[PDB]
Amino acid sequence: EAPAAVVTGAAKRIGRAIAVKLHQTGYRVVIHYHNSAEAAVSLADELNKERSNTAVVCQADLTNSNVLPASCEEIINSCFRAFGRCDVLVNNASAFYPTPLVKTVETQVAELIGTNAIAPFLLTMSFAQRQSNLSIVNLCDAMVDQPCMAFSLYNMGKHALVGLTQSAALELAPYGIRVNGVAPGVSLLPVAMGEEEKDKWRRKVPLGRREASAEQIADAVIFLVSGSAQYITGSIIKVDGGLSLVHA
Amino acid sequence: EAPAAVVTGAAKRIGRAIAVKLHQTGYRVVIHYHNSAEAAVSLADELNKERSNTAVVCQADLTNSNVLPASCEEIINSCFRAFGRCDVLVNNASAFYPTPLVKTVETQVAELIGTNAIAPFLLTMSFAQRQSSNLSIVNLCDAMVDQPCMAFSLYNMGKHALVGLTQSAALELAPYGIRVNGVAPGVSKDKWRRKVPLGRREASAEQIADAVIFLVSGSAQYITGSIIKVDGGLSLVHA
Amino acid sequence: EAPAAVVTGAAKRIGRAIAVKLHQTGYRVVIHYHNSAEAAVSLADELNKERSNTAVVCQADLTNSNVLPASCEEIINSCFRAFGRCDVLVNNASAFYPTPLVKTVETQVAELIGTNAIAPFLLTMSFAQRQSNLSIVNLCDAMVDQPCMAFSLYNMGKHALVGLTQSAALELAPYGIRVNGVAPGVSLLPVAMGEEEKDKWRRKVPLGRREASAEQIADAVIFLVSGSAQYITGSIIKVDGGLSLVHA
Amino acid sequence: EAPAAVVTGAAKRIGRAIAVKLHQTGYRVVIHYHNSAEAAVSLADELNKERSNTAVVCQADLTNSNVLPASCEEIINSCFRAFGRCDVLVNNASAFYPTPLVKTVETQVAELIGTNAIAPFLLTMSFAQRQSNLSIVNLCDAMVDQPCMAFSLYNMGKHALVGLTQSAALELAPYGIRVNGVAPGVSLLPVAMGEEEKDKWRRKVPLGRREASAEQIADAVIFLVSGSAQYITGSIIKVDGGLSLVHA
Ligand SMILES: NC(=O)c1ccc[n+]([C@@H]2O[C@H](COP(=O)([O-])OP(=O)(O)OC[C@H]3O[C@@H](n4cnc5c(N)ncnc54)[C@H](OP(=O)(O)O)[C@@H]3O)[C@@H](O)[C@H]2O)c1
Ligand SMILES: NC(=O)c1ccc[n+]([C@@H]2O[C@H](COP(=O)([O-])OP(=O)(O)OC[C@H]3O[C@@H](n4cnc5c(N)ncnc54)[C@H](OP(=O)(O)O)[C@@H]3O)[C@@H](O)[C@H]2O)c1
Ligand SMILES: NC(=O)c1ccc[n+]([C@@H]2O[C@H](COP(=O)([O-])OP(=O)(O)OC[C@H]3O[C@@H](n4cnc5c(N)ncnc54)[C@H](OP(=O)(O)O)[C@@H]3O)[C@@H](O)[C@H]2O)c1
Ligand SMILES: NC(=O)c1ccc[n+]([C@@H]2O[C@H](COP(=O)([O-])OP(=O)(O)OC[C@H]3O[C@@H](n4cnc5c(N)ncnc54)[C@H](OP(=O)(O)O)[C@@H]3O)[C@@H](O)[C@H]2O)c1
Ligand SMILES: NC1=N[C@@H](c2ccc([N+](=O)[O-])cc2)N(c2ccc(Cl)c(Cl)c2)C(N)=N1
Repeated sequence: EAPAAVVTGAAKRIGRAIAVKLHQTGYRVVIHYHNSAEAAVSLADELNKERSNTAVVCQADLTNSNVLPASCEEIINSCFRAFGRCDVLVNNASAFYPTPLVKTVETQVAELIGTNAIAPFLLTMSFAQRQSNLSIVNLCDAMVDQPCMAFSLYNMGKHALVGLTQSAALELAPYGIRVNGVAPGVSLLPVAMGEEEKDKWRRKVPLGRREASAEQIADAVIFLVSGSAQYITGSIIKVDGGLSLVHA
Repeated sequence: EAPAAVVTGAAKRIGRAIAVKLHQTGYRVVIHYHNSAEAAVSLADELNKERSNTAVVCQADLTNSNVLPASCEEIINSCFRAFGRCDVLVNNASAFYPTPLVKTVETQVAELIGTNAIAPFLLTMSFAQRQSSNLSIVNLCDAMVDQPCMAFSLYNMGKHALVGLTQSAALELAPYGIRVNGVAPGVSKDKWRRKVPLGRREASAEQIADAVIFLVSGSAQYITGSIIKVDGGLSLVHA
Repeated sequence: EAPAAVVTGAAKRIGRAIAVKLHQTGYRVVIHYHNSAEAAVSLADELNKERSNTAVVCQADLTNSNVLPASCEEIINSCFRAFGRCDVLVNNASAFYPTPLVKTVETQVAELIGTNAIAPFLLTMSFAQRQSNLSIVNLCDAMVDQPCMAFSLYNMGKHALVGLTQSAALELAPYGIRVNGVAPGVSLLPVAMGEEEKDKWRRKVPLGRREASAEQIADAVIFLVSGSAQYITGSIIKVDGGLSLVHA
Repeated sequence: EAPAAVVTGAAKRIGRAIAVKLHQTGYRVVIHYHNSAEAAVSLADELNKERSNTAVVCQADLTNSNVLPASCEEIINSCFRAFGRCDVLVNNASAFYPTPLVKTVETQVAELIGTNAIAPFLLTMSFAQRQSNLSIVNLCDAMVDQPCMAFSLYNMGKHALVGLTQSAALELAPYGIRVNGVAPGVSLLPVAMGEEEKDKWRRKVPLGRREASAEQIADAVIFLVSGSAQYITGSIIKVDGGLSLVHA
């Protein structure tokens, strides 16, 4: 059989491009989504028209809560119920917004630490418990050590995720499960953000003065789950066009 | 008058050494304690014999809950009530235990992420909100963050998150004159002692406290976003 | 129309596996060597048997000295003379031996800092001066923050190479030249090392209790030079089986 | 009697503030200088005025060459000749100038890698070979991972100095010698810089929008050599007012 992958937050943007590229590489995919129900089903539609019975969707809120363990368990079970196996997990889903030090605070903690770190941890536990080229890829952030002003909790979540990547690589290595991260710099800039602000960011990037395409991010995920990365674990590949090297 | 410090988890071990040493330097201190009332009060007793009314205790569970925010605001308020000011926050309290990937898990999260990272973040917000002054926060980090103990995932995540906080907070609070730094102990088992380059022994708590003292001093007035390792070289030793 | 690559120290072990895998991907190769003439020629003969006129050898000492600049310029020149172009430089050649703080020391400096850091810098200058998927890959070391006892100069050269990787990424990005590193852990243990000591090192590797093959290192090099790594620069991929995550 | 320290490049700016504060703290000091003969001699005068026989000068070029080991050996020898002991080495001397990838190149290598890295290594070997609270402090660079463009060789020298810090910390620990670093951001801007340009660097510094005074860098050095730092070795304290945290 074809291997199977779970991609969290795969309805739009980078997670979609990852799901598509794994699909094109011959994976069956679980497309997880939270709110983007239309975009999820439609993507699964396109993929199933390319090969029947090779994409399903799965809805879950990945905010931290006393039911988060069961939703993460459920995401993983969805892959085994659809495909009989689960080879790859890509932790892509992520909340992003300011939490100035100077939504209630408990809800921000719940969404920014929950989605960025606790859900990846619970998903990793269930993926491991339900188990060959097994691997987990976490989408980290190339700018973790030069953070955006007023994004403390997002930054805390992404650092926690680097910690999980290292801890899990070490603890799951004996079972043959590799864990690695991909750390984008600036990739798809929200059309939400304006055009002048968009160009401000583009100008900062050494390699081409442009943001990464979603495809460029997905290419590095594909390498890490590939047979070419069989000895790579605990590694985080930056895909940032040199942005993390530029001083203030 | 004299500056004032909050130290979390101050009843015992490293938090105690920090509270004593800040007190010897002339700080008034809040000794925060969860379960250790007797030890906290005994220490406040000792400090107030040295100088009257320079040490109060403050009870709070720093588990993450819907009440954590209120608990953290109260720790900071304790200091302003007792002393009229709060110059230093030392985020020392911390839960430590394994969480194998292969207590409910959500209880482990509330303690290992709540105590180690979320309470520091909420205390930092309260400290800053409530503000020749010398304001600083010092976070107790871990020198072994990049070579973690097997099966210590959540703890390791919490300490990494604390490093992120240290950096984000240093950047955001710098305009307010508040410095934010970290101290990362190693071992502070003869297996362990023997691995340590510098003299085959664990640090004393007092050696941890010495680095804290430096970071709060006027000798460290340009330092922020820095994490001083106090590990006797342990993190440099390969497998 | 085939691109061309220089691999330094290409006659044996990891540099040989890199040259072979670049060749297999369609590159013409300069096989640089120092002392290993027979192994170098024999590799070029094999590659040229596969595809005529696709491999040449180039002899040079990469120790630091007043002639090192001209040697490095000639290595690069040899690629343009043989193939009309030079698209990839792999800085793989490296001396390694102890230098206790407690050969003259200046020869040890010349060899450990020259081969490991200064020759890379001079090659990178020549490569960029003589200039499309252009990229340089430096072979770094995953254990650079937990160094071997009494290897100060080696460790200094490898840290200097990290700095070069970062500096040259930033400065060559505007010319579209990407610069990245591959940091092995333990790979291809010396055939001469007694099996009981090899075992000590293998035992420490979480992923599989085995050293990497040379080909596993080469796989990461192939990724970085490929069209899939087009937005990656200033990155260093560790290929170490999780060894740098293991505490003492 | 009083402990003794060597400070390299101590005639002016940061190394002077370090020699002063060491002396204020009770040390006898060797003020190493290269060209700054007037300033060196003047400083030792001020110090000896305050406590007789507590300061000597020692001239040396710290460029890499086949005589660099003898000069480093002599700097340390001068301390033993003047004071009978040598407790502290501060590696502060350093060249800094552009070396664009696109003075011969071999002279740049000798000065930028020699002063920043090789001389510290050789000084370290001499210090250790010649041997209460023994310690070495290397002056590193907070910006080493976000380098100034066109400063490759300087950046390579500073990264090498970090490696030396760690390698020597590990190797010299069993002899009771601690090795640590202090990494300034921007400190004491030169008067040879435009109002415009000084304000450019100043505006970036989060903590007070101002460079460090030399005194602020010396303060950290004092701490690492003090008995309050007896368990600290292998550590590098950034003294940069937050500058390394600021993104592009
Ligand atoms: N984009 C960049 O330039 C960049 C830079 C650095 C790092 N990254 C990392 O790369 C990854 C993908 O980036 P992106 O820009 O594609 O991210 P994105 O568009 O912000 O969001 C990814 C998905 O996360 C899901 N999500 C958000 N909150 C959730 C919750 N409470 N429960 C469940 N799912 C939730 C959303 O799914 P629904 O739409 O179904 O609600 C969303 O589609 C992220 O991990 C990000 O932090 C990206
Ligand atoms: N000791 C080491 O070798 C070492 C190594 C690496 C890092 N560190 C870091 O150094 C710091 C101090 O270490 P230590 O060994 O002194 O730590 P510790 O003895 O385990 O604990 C510090 C204090 O934290 C408090 N604490 C724990 N859970 C709490 C909760 N849910 N609510 C409120 N308070 C809670 C406890 O207070 P009560 O007793 O009042 O209940 C405890 O006495 C920690 O941040 C730690 O991770 C230490
Ligand atoms: N193998 C590992 O586990 C490992 C671990 C960490 C890092 N690395 C890095 O990976 C790269 C490849 O490693 P390896 O184990 O294959 O290395 P290797 O066997 O030690 O040697 C690489 C080649 O370097 C060339 N070389 C050495 N000194 C030279 C000089 N003065 N001038 C010119 N060339 C010289 C030699 O060419 P000739 O044979 O023709 O004389 C040698 O065969 C190196 O940069 C190494 O530091 C390897
Ligand atoms: N200032 C900053 O903002 C900053 C930022 C990052 C790092 N640093 C580091 O902190 C340390 C001191 O900084 P600084 O700005 O005071 O540096 P500085 O003014 O540039 O120079 C320090 C001294 O090193 C000596 N030196 C230069 N070339 C030499 C050679 N060939 N032989 C012997 N000595 C030589 C010079 O001595 P003579 O004058 O006697 O010739 C010079 O006074 C340096 O290691 C520097 O890299 C400083
Ligand atoms: N340049 C370089 N060379 C190799 C190396 C050292 C010794 C031998 N040997 O004796 O055959 C081979 C490679 N090397 C290395 C060092 C230790 C080990 Cl265990 C291995 Cl596999 C390679 C390294 N890091 N750099």
